[PDB]
Amino acid sequence: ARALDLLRGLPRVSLANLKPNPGSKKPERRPRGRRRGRKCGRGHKGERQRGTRPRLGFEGGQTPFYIRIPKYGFNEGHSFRRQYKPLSLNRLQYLIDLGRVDPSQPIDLTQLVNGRGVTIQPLKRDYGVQLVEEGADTFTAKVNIEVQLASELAIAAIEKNGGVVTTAFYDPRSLDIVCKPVPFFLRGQPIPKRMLPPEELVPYYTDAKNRGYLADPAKFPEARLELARKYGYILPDITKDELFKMLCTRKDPRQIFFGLAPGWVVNMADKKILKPTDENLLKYYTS
Amino acid sequence: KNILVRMVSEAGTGFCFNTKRNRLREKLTLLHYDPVVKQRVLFVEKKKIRSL
Amino acid sequence: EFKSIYSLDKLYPESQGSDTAWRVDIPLDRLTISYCRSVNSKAEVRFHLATAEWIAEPVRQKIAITHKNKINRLGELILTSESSRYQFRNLADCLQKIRDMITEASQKLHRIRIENMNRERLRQKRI
Amino acid sequence: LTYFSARKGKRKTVKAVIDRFLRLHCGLWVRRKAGYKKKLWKKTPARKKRLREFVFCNKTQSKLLDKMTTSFWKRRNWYVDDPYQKYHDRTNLKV
Amino acid sequence: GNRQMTVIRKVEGDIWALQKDVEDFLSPLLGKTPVTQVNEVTGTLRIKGYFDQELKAWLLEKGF
Amino acid sequence: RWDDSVTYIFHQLLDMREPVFEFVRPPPYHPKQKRFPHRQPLRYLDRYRDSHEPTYGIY
RNA sequence: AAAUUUCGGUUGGGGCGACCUCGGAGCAGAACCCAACCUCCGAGCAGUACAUGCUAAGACUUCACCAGUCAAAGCGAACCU
RNA sequence: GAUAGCUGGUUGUCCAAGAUAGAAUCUUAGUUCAACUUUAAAUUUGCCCACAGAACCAAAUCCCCUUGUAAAUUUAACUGU
Ligand SMILES: [Mg+2]
Ligand SMILES: [Mg+2]
Ligand SMILES: [Mg+2]
Ligand SMILES: [Mg+2]
Ligand SMILES: [Mg+2]
Ligand SMILES: [Mg+2]
Ligand SMILES: [Mg+2]
Ligand SMILES: [Mg+2]
Ligand SMILES: [Mg+2]
Ligand SMILES: [Mg+2]
Ligand SMILES: [Mg+2]
Repeated sequence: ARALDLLRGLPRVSLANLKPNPGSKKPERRPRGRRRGRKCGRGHKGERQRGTRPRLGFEGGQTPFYIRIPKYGFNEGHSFRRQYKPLSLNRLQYLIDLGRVDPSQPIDLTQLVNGRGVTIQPLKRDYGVQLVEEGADTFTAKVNIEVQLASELAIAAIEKNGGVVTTAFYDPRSLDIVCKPVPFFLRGQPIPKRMLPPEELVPYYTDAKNRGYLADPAKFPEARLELARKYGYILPDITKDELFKMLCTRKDPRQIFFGLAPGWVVNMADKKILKPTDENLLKYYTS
Repeated sequence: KNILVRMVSEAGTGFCFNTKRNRLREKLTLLHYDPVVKQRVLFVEKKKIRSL
Repeated sequence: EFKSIYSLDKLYPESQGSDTAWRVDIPLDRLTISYCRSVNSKAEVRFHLATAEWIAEPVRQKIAITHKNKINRLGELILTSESSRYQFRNLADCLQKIRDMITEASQKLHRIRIENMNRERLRQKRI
Repeated sequence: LTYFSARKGKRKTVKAVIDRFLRLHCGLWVRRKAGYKKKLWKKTPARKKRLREFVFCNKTQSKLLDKMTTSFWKRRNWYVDDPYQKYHDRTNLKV
Repeated sequence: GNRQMTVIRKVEGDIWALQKDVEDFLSPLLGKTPVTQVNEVTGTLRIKGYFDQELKAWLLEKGF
Repeated sequence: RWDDSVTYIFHQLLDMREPVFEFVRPPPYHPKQKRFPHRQPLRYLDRYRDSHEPTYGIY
């Protein structure tokens, strides 16, 4: 290009030819001059010139505006209201198309964190990821998806495409461990066991409508047929396909990692795993 | 001169409203429209909490 | 491979089948599906009412008598419903409307009444 | 106001504002009209209905409330079921 | 809060030709000429007004 | 006024899809959406949505 | 008897006398507007229902804010000064 | 290095824009809002406007097309009055 053609000439670019972008380094404005003096941009007599005004929000003494308004339980239990990062079907399709988050394996939270599709944070009262019914149309993935929340519309949209929707619950510590398993393994501790949800999520996860891991497995086809009759589209028999055993994995409870089991100790250096012997330890972990 | 009493609702518990009444007259038992049942019901005053 | 404490096999020892959890009106192939955005999607549905083999004769007669404005020139009950951004919800609403129509078949106006009464009264004109 | 704390050396939020207001990602502050729970017998039905409704804040008031808060309160709010979920984002606007 | 423009941050080669092409392509959309601001240093380009989808479709049709 | 004989005539001795009308009313006013309604209620934002359903950008 | 505190504001200099909230008449005469140690008249209420119920397009707004005022419709009964 | 609505001062050159209706305040020697003024930007109408329109108990004023013009609304800032 012309850049190198022009650089061919002129002397070498030493440390004496450096110059910041014109318009970035704003010149300093010090109070030492005729225009910037006398009063030093402070005003006439008073606290303004003396720099000793009242606190913020003060209005001379009257009831400030931020006090005249009564109280209300707006952000009362805001420090405990569960929150989940939205996950759009269009986002999932884009991820599958760009390569990351391959549909050949279960769409666990670890896979999504690795592909970096919905960057969540263990902190900030976050206990998993929710689902959104944005990309209802033009969606064709066919893969077992695992999301905490899910609606009937998107559930059916995913099922008719040959998928398997499921829901789980990740405890705070379990969610933090699933978010960043590398530092967890590097810390040097055994894989804990995720506890059960509270009384508020027990009835939500113990139902076949939202596809829960604590409901009767025989009610799944009933809800599937119900959603099909509601939104049409004949149910494609997943039993007569190629990837059946792969999608049959449901991830038993008290199992944080889809592959590993609680109690085992992973070691980065020297790729090996220790067995949690001792009858007491096994009884306390997995009975 | 006009005490402010609260009117108790017979049917559809959980709904009341206050009214004015002179200090020298029998208790009030006027009708009122309820939001739960969406019909008129005879109310009964009870417990005064004002004196003006 | 791994079996936790509260595994599905232990929570419900009755339905322990591994493959049993994925086993099993208004035919879709008979009905027509077509979309046409007009910002809210529109789910269009149409089907010949006379040849509706999946509907009883009295039900078909009632649907043709009552819902007459939706009948097409060729004898098709055209119905549309657009009230959302997605087409799946529109299709579900159309199916629910069809079901409601079938059920009710298997079972403002005062001014028009006054007008008809006045017309009948004025009709008096015999030799 | 406390521009700089004494332990960590950062700003501090006035809990009075957090308790008397509600933050929204769209950039507006929701509040409640005072007198909505005192002397309701002498108020006409229209006044009671107008007092039981939420109200927004002005530009100067919103800026003051923002200054009285930190960036932590500006975070999103993906609650599982909140009535103000369809208000954090503002759509359809042209200056 | 008022101004809103697109930014083609990635540009390599003659920027004047791309600017002229974009101007000729956007002239029938608003009649007037789009107020452009090319930057030879940083291969960027600003166009007053929202033209993200239209510019994306044009670039996809051109084949880049 | 409208009647079944009209449809019969249309489909018999006319051979053309008859038209249908509904008498649509003009849309609401809705002035310019202000940035700071100040004294307007929470329903102000409801007058400029399309439509109620939960819309999310990208995540 | 010990321990902390205060002694509010206007006053054609300060005390004294009087006042501290709100509505109307002239100043302010014909959209709004403006001053009271300028001259006056009044009020911290008064009489019947209890649909004086639940909702909600658009506006006025005491010169700011907090606070106040009118309202097509929608559901429910009709055949306030 | 206390505080202090209070006295005093607050350092080189040059260019441009640059004067406020009022309210609250244990308040009128101090503070906030409003209003005036400054910077960057998106929008189109800003002022004198002509027939007319605007009350029972004089100079006047409001809206106001063509017409002179190029000024006005908003957004985000923040000191100064
Ligand atoms: Mg200096
Ligand atoms: Mg005070
Ligand atoms: Mg004095
Ligand atoms: Mg005002
Ligand atoms: Mg009416
Ligand atoms: Mg000092
Ligand atoms: Mg003082
Ligand atoms: Mg001196
Ligand atoms: Mg010096
Ligand atoms: Mg000058
Ligand atoms: Mg006081």
